[PDB]
Amino acid sequence: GRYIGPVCRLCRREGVKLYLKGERCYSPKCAMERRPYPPGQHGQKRARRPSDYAVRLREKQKLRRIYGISERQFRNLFEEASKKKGVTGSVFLGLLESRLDNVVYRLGFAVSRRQARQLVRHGHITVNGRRVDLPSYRVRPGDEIAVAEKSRNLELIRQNLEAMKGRKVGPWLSLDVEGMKGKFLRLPDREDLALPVNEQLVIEFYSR
Amino acid sequence: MIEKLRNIAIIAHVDHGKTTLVDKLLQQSGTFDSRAETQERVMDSNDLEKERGITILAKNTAAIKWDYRINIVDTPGHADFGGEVERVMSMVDSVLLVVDAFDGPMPQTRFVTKKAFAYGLKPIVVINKVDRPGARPDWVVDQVFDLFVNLDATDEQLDFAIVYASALNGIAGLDHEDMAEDMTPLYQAIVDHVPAPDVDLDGPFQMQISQLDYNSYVGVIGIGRIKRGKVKPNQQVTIIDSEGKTRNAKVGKVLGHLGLERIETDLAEAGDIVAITGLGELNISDTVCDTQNVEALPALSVDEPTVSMFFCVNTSPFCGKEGKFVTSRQILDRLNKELVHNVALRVEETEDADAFRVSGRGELHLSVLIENMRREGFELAVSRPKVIFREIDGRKQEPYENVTLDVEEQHQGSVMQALGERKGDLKNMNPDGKGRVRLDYVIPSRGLIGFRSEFMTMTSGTGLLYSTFSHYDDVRPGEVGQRQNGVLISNGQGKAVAFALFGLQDRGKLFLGHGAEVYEGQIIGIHSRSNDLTVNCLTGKKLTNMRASGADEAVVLVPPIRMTLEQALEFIDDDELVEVTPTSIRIRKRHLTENDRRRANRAPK
Amino acid sequence: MVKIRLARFGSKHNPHYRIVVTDARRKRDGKYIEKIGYYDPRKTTPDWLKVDVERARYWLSVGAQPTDTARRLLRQAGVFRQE
Amino acid sequence: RNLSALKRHRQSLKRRLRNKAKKSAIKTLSKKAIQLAQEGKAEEALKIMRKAESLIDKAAKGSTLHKNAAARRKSRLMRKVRQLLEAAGAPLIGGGLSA
Amino acid sequence: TAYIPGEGHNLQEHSVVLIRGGRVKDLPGVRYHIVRGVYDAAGVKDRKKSRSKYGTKKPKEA
RNA sequence: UGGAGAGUUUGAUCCUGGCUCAGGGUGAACGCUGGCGGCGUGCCUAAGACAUGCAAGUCGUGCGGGCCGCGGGGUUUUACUCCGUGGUCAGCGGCGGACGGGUGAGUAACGCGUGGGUGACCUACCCGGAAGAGGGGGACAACCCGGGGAAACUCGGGCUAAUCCCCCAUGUGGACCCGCCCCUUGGGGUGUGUCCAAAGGGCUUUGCCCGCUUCCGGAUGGGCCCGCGUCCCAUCAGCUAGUUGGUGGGGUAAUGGCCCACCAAGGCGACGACGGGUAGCCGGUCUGAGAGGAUGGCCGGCCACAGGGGCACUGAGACACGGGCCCCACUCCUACGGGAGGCAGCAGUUAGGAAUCUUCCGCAAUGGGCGCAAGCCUGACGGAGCGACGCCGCUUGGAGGAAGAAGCCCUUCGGGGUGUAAACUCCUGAACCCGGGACGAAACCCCCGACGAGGGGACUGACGGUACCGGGGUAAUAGCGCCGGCCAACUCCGUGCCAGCAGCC
Ligand SMILES: Nc1nc2c(ncn2[C@@H]2O[C@H](COP(=O)(O)OP(=O)(O)CP(=O)(O)O)[C@@H](O)[C@H]2O)c(=O)[nH]1
Repeated sequence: GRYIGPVCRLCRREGVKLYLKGERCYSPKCAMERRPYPPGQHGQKRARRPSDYAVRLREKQKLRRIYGISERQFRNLFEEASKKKGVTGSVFLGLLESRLDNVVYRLGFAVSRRQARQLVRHGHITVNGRRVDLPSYRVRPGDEIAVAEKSRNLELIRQNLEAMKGRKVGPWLSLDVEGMKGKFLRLPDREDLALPVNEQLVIEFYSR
Repeated sequence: MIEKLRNIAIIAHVDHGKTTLVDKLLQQSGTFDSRAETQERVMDSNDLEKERGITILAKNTAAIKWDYRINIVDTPGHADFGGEVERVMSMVDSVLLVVDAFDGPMPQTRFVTKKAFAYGLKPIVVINKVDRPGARPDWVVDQVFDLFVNLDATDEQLDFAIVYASALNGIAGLDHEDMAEDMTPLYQAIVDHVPAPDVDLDGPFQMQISQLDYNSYVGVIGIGRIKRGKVKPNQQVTIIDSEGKTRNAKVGKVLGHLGLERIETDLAEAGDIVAITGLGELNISDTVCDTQNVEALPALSVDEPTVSMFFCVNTSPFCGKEGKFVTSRQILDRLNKELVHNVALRVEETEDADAFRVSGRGELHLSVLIENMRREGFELAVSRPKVIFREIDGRKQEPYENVTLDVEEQHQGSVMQALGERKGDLKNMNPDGKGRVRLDYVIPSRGLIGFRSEFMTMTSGTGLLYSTFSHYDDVRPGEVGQRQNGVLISNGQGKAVAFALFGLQDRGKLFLGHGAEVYEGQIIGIHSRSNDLTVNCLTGKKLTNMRASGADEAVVLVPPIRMTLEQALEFIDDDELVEVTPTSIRIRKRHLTENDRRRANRAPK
Repeated sequence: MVKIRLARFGSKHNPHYRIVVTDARRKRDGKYIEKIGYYDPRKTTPDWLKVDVERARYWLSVGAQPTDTARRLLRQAGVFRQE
Repeated sequence: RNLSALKRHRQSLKRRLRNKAKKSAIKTLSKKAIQLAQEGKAEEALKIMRKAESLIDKAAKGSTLHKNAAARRKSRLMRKVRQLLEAAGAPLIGGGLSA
Repeated sequence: TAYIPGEGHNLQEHSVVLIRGGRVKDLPGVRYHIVRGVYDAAGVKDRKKSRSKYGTKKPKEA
């Protein structure tokens, strides 16, 4: 499956807060906090050299990782950006995002990429028209979705749609905490995506 | 429909009219001519005609008519493999003991009826050969009446049944003095005397595929008696011991010699569904039937006979060789393949990767498997799995278990000799007022081998006794044979030379001939004494001339002395693996090279 | 015979058909004397059929015989309204 | 192990019988003809040329002569009637062969 | 000739098994080799890590 | 809109070159794991051999018949014909068996791709036009009789139908010779002569419909031909008698040495000829930044064989998979004389090997063959099963829960580690349960109206009661390779040139 296991263990692994578990691996405890260093039996072992490889692979890697979606598929879309004119670096970055699942989280609805994907498969999705559960299903030229029917009612629905009702999203994500509904605009673009990384690093890494 | 099935078996033995019973009755069963034997049954049944039973169906009337079935063993032996017929008590509702009016019954038959004596199934006496002259029929009836008077039946008594039969199809019967003909009363002496095995007029399918086989197309054959439900998958099924199972295909009953998938099964009869589950695999132990609801079904029931012939690989020098299967791999494939059909066979794993403890039933039983191995193309030695001297400081701590074999005080002095001569300590000879008398001789696995053979030659079949162990000993201090008249071994590979085998020829007997070119370790006759030697010759030397002539001399030489197997195997004692082949049978010592033998002996101390 | 019949295009459980012409010899899918309109009975597209009326006719001209279901499809099309 | 179709065969029997028979026919008579022309019996040679022409086509009818079968047949025929009958002898009943 | 890998073994003349082939420098002519479990030849008993090659299913850690 | 380099031959240096390695791809196998599904997907070796069960028939609007049922007598009954008819079974008479299904042995070739060619052609089941359809005869099966054989089959006699065969009219034509004019290698009109046309059937019937003959024609499908392009070895040099061509000549739908007689003898070759080795060509496909490598099954197209070898008739069309004659090997049967078999078709067997499924349901959809239609035939197809054999999607879980367990790992024993990892709370909610349930299909047919246009009616899906939707509903599988450098990933112990690992170093 889409990986599983002690992941704030990864919090430690890569560093750049893999708080990513969603909340506390996000506040006072998870490499992002606590022994911030690379975990392991030798995590506190003064590192060594970074093969230009260590480099590219590293970036490519945590990158893919923090999104909970197949390495294969990943590379796939990549290609797409590659075989679909336009700095594939960008195009892809975008594609990365535009994924349903990706979005499931992206819009506060979800608090972690994982719970996000989860819900996605589990229903409570409001595709433009009733719904879809493919924590994959891209997000066509910015569409609408949200706490589907019989969903606007689950305790966690609450936790979320509820504690939520506040903050704003990005320049490509339309947050309507109202009738719990999110709507996409257009290709997110470099800038509007915090999440530090680069691109080149990773694509070259691929080059063959 | 199940209240008309009548499946019975026609016990037998060393003689005299196997089937005979099953066959001939055709009248009845068949078109016209010819053959009418075989009969029936089976494949390579020339020299003899045992093993490979099944089944005796045919919708033959008589008329009478029907009963029905007419669908039971039907099984001789001369068993080989000791029991086998066991799969008969798991269906048959009566036995057809076919004795001879010339001498009566044979010890060989003193089992087929015994193993089921504690029944259960009123045997059906059948005196044959009465068509001849010398063969009192009234006297035989009296003798066959004491077979129970001392063992009970109890309702036998009857034991009536009580037939004589006749060559020209009498058969009597009934009994005396010409039946008809004889193809109109025998039927009555069965039906009217045969009941309808308690079958479940309804419920699920309870067919216990006792036996089982396979065909180069007709897949695997079920083979067994239906206990409940029947019968047209699929409609999966269920197996015993394990799940059993997915589903099923068809089912070829026993209409006489097929093959033909029973249009509709139910019970009583001895149907054998197929197709489901592809005959994968087969174990006359489970109890196929409906989908659970619910296990289980009996019985096992019994197969553990005795005997043991260690197996190995002809890792000798002569190459290479028999056909294409001499290594271990090829052999193994055969071993397991036998642990399927065989019911009286017990394959065991020893120490030597090239050794096996083939535990069969009778001394001859193991032969059937060996004889069939050659014709298939696979040379192997016999037995020959020895024991281990432990444990361990030490001197052979094996076990010791003896058992009398009545007796009939006509062997009390013929059996006490061997045992007493082989250390066979008679821990106790439980006697009785009847006439026989048990004799438990704590014998070890070292003094038990081959014993089964000679034993059957002492009491003449009428003598059974097994063992096991009482406590690991140390072998004592004496050798348990070790056989008399040392075995003549060779001194190298080459060929038999008249001038070589001529010299030392009066020093006993010879095996091979000429130019017979054997090798080292291979035996070529027995010594006039107990000592062993390793002569040689080819050479036969020497040629030639001139000069000159003309006289004289022209030594000849006698030939085997050859055989049997069967007549050479039991000849061993220490380590003379009877290397057999799909067209030949040799016998060499565990150590070919002479000087090599001394390495292991090496005696004290 | 020279006929206008269809072929199946799609996959597993999906069969649109090629409204085409060929000689009743080349497998329902064999090459085809020529392509002419397409149609799908499961529906989906609002555009579940395009049976070129003209070609229908022209071809039709000399002997063009059509599957029966063919003929009905084309007439429907409106290549068969004798007005 | 049974299949009606054999019919075919049997027919071949019938048909083939016939057709040959005829083919023979035209062959042989055409020949005979060729001969008359040869000897010089112009007149009769022609008559033949006739019965000929006739049967050739009769063949035409079915599957014995075909396409241009009968064609060459005739062409050959008449050209010959003439050539043969060209030892100075007059196209007597020059019917079958026009002016 | 080919290499008999796998720590422990057996197989006498009359022993099948097989070669997945594999040169094995340090002993010329070993242009191929066997593969534990092939028909006859069993597997590296009492083994633990890396086992597909030197074939041996995983142990129920019991 | 797209090309990354590392190892490796010294005491260290620079170079040529050899070899090693990375990644990419496959109708793979094997090791080890195996939860759902979807779709592509499935002998690439014995192209050996195969039990068995389906794989092509369909028409009484074609024809006589036999057997069967109904109704109806007939005749008193005797009898058993004859009718009407539902039919059944062949026989006969037509139209399909030449695609549809298989595989690639053979094949170095216009066989193939490609582009042209045909004054040397031919296509029945359809549309186009014009003309025709009027007398006479007759067969062999069916049946009965007769006979040989085990069978196979079967030889001799006797009568009968037809859209079968044959003769005679009528030619709009057509064919041929020959004749001419126009052309232009055997294309077009026509003139004198000769030869050839042709079946009915059924009904609301005097005509409505299936159909029939002659010819010009269309769409169509194919045939022969021709350019260029289509693999290695020259330690394969010299190759050639129908062989180079010519006269005429026979065959064929027509060419042509395709087969013949004569006659002249040239004809071929390094712009590689003769030979040998390899081989189904391609459209296309993996590959590579790239020209270029390789490959070319499952689609699709053209090509060849059908156990191997040969042939020919039936014919619009074959030398013909499930057709026929003859030899080789094979295999089976017998009364030994004598007969039957070819699954490189669907499923399926055994042998081979590393190896490759199912002896399924369904003709409801498409599709194809006979049918005036009703419909009949249809392991083409439509699915269906089974295989990690590939490709796509999906899951065994989310979330909060300690300076932080137990425990095992390291430990300079201070501590460090695996680890929020697990335990816990809420949670969601796969598998699995109840209810409903699909397009997929609308045509051929009813009724209207010229049976036509158009129109309204009628009927029918094995995938499935699954798919799907709804409500239900527990939290539910992980592993496999690597860890000296190339390369990313570190420590304890054993171990101590035994054991061993290696692509290289
Ligand atoms: N005259 C005569 N001969 C007989 C009769 N029964 C058997 N035989 C002969 O004796 C021989 C033995 O009979 P058979 O039944 O074949 O032996 P079996 O019992 O089947 C084999 P086994 O004795 O091992 O059980 C046969 O070859 C047969 O010819 C009989 O009733 N009359």
